[PDB]
Amino acid sequence: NSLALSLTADQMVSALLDAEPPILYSEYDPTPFSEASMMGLLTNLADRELVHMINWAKRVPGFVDLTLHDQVHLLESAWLEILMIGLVWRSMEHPGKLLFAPNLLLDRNQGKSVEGMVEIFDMLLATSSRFRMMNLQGEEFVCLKSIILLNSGVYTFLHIHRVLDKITDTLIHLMAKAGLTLQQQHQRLAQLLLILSHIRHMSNKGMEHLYSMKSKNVVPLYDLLLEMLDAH
Amino acid sequence: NSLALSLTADQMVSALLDAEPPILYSEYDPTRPFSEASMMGLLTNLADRELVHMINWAKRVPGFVDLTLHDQVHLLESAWLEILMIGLVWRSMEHPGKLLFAPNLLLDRNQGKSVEGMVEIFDMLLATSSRFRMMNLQGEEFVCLKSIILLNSGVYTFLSTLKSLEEKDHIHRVLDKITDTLIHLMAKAGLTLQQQHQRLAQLLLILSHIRHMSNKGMEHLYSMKSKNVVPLYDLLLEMLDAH
Amino acid sequence: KXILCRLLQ
Amino acid sequence: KXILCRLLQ
Ligand SMILES: C[C@]12CC[C@@H]3c4ccc(O)cc4CC[C@H]3[C@@H]1CC[C@@H]2O
Ligand SMILES: C[C@]12CC[C@@H]3c4ccc(O)cc4CC[C@H]3[C@@H]1CC[C@@H]2O
Repeated sequence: NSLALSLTADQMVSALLDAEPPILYSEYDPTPFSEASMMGLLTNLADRELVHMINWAKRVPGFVDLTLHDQVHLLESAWLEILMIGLVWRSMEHPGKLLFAPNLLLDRNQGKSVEGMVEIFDMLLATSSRFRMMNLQGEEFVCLKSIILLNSGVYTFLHIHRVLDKITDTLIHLMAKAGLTLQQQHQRLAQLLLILSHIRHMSNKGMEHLYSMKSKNVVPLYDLLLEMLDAH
Repeated sequence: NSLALSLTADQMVSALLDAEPPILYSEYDPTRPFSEASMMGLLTNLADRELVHMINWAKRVPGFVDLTLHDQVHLLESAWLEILMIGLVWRSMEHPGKLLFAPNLLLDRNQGKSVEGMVEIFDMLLATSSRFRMMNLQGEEFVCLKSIILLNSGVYTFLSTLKSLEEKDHIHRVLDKITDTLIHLMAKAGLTLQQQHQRLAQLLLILSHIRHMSNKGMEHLYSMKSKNVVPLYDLLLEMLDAH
Repeated sequence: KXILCRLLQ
Repeated sequence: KXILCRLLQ
């Protein structure tokens, strides 16, 4: 089976760092936010990012080995978790702020601009503080994003596990090479995986938020964004 | 600080096995028509009772009581359903295709169709159950998982005083301690170092799925509460209002 | 308006 | 509707 199962931890990391999508800039500059202008800004950015995301998924070892149907199902199920972790990751060096784009750094308050938005902002920020605190590494980050893509919809399914194990192997390798003890390795591996179920949770609230914003007719009906939204 | 941080893997396991809540029996009437309103009353009645025992169990999980009353409330409001669910999947392990809500209440996928949007959730629960069976999850492992849920679920959703920082700090120390315990169980079972990491990962990954099932279940419960098919159980309603 | 803290307190 | 299966194509 899969060629991904015969990569060395270092090859694996290399593949993942390679597949990284570009960091998009917001295609408008706020400069007073408004519920409709804010949702159009964030939503505009997300829609674009989804195109690059699809390209990225095709480069994660073992992903393309799945059927078109399973591939579709995996992305529909994790697109937001993936947008979110990408967000928290680049927001690491910006205490109390969310760096949606190099040219769009918002903070908790501007989150008040939209209904039921601040809570989600706070959760994201908490995740970002946690990663900062843990001194998450880029090599670790791309392993986490891949575990999310592959692990999110697998039991909502009704090879993947082999690839997940491989990725766990890689994370331990990174941790070992960094000098952590066997105990510190397991603990950190657990701490990172645990943060994942929180990102899952933020994703669920996010879906509900995005869906309500649609009802309120505040969000521009982007084709791909909506399809992903309806998937659930 | 906390006495929980000076327990040995074996004392830790002992503590959790000791804290285990009693397995309740459903208190219903079998001679009543299966209907959206009767089913919801059955599951919802059971859940409400289990929450009282759940609160007792939490007080016995090492490190829990060291938290402020406010943090204790938060954690439980944020994990009560994941906990009811993991408990469900656990005692449903030895019952392929069925969910053992109670020793006298074993339902299957099809009796789930009895309620709107319920079957999907049943399938997820059953899927999880199958996964645990497949993995041959142990009771010692099970209690370590349930505790990780109680402590990990709402920690990234606290607030922001100096006090809260010490709290989150404390929680993470207990979580690490519990990870130590899982590995210890796995090593003693004879798994290699690699098998240990992989399993630890597999189990923790299942937790995010349980979190997901929890979110759907909340939405479902809340909707059923709009259709007016949920009895006014004081505790359950409170825990459901948390979100 | 307070069931959980009672049982907890 | 369907856009995803094509992009992955
Ligand atoms: C989906 C939402 C708009 C798009 C936001 C976004 C957009 C781009 C991105 O890279 C990350 C995130 C995280 C939070 C998302 C929001 C959660 C609520 C809102 O509806
Ligand atoms: C909350 C629900 C009723 C109570 C159910 C229960 C009740 C007791 C228990 O030990 C586990 C579960 C799992 C699924 C729960 C259901 C999910 C949807 C439904 O509204």
